[PDB]
Amino acid sequence: CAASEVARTVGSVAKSMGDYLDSHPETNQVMTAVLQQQVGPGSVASLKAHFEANPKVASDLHALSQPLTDLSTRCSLPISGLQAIG
Amino acid sequence: CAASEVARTVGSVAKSMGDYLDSHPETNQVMTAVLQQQVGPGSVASLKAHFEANPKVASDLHALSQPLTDLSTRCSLPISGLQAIGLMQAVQG
Amino acid sequence: CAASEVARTVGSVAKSMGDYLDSHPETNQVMTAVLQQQVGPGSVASLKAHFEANPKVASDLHALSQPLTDLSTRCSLPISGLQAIGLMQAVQGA
Amino acid sequence: DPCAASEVARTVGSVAKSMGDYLDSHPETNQVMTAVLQQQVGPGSVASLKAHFEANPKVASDLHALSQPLTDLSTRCSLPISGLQAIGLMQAVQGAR
Repeated sequence: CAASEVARTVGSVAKSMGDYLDSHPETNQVMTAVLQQQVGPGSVASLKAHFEANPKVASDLHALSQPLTDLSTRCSLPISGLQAIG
Repeated sequence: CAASEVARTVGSVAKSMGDYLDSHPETNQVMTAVLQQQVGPGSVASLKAHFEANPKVASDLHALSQPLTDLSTRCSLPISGLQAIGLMQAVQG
Repeated sequence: CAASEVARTVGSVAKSMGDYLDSHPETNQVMTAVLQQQVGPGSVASLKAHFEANPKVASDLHALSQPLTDLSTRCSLPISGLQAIGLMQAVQGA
Repeated sequence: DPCAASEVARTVGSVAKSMGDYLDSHPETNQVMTAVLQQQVGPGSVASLKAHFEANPKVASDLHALSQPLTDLSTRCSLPISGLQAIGLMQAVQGAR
C-alpha cells in the first residue's frame, strides 16, 4: 500500500490501457477527442455511445482497470485519482 | 498526442517512479505518508525537509516526471501537474 | 449552486458542528485525535468505534450535515470535487 | 481548549462564510468558481481558474487572507490542517456511517 506499489499498479494499468487503445484506433479516436475537448459535454456523450455499441471494448477496458480498483480497496486511502498526479 | 500515447507515457513514468520509490525506502515512506494524508500541510513540510536534505532524489524524481511534462508541452493536453488533477477527476469513469 | 452559496452552506454546517462538538467533549476529543493523526490509519476505525457506542451522536452529526449533502445532491460534485479544488490548492502550496 | 476539533470546525466555518461573502461580492470570481463546480472540476475550468488568478493577483492575495484564520490556528496549535483535511474528516465520518 506503499506509494511505490500504488505507482507500480497505476503504471501497469495505464500501460495496458495504452497498448489496447493503440490497437483499437476507433476507441483510441473517441478517447482522443475527449482529451482534446477537456472532458467537456459533447465528447463525453460520444464516449457513452461508443461503449453501448462496443460492449467488448467496455468490458476489456474495465478488466484492465481492475487492479487499480482492487488497490483502492485493498488499501483505500484517497481517490483512485490524484495519486496519479504521478 | 493520441490517448494511447498519453496513457502509455503515464504508464512508463508511474512505473519508473514506483521502481525508484521501491529502491529508495525513506523516500517511499515520505510519499506514502503524503498519500495516506491527502497532501495535508504536515506531510508537505516533511516532504520539503526530505527534498532539501536529499537533492539527488528531488532531481531524480523530477527527471522521471519529465516525459509527462514534455508530452503536455508537445501536445497542449491536460496531462501535466496542475491540469492533471482536473483531468484525473474527470476520467471520473 | 453558486460557489458563494456552497461556501455559505459549508460555512454554516461547519459552525454547527463546532457548537455541537463544543458541548460534546468526548466526541470533541475523538475528532481532535483524528486531525492530529492527520486523518490517517484507523481514523475511520476509531470513528466507527465511537459511533457504535454513541448512536445519538452519530445521528446528531448526520442531521447537522444534511444541508451539505442536500446541496451536494441538488447540484453536483459527490464531494470529491470540493476535494479536487482542495487538492489543487494543496499542490500549489507544495 | 482552543485547539480542539470544535475550534477548527468553527474556524473553518468563519473562513467559508467569509469566502462566500467575498465571492458574493466578486461575481467574476464567483463565475469562475461556479463554472469549476458546474463543469465538475474539469481541465478547462482549471485553466480558467489559473487565468483568472493571473489577471487578478488581488484575488489570490485576498483568497490567501480569507484563509489566514486557519494558518493562525494551525500555528497556535500547529496541525496546520487545511479545508481539505476538514473535508477528509467529513468523508471519514460518511465512510464510517
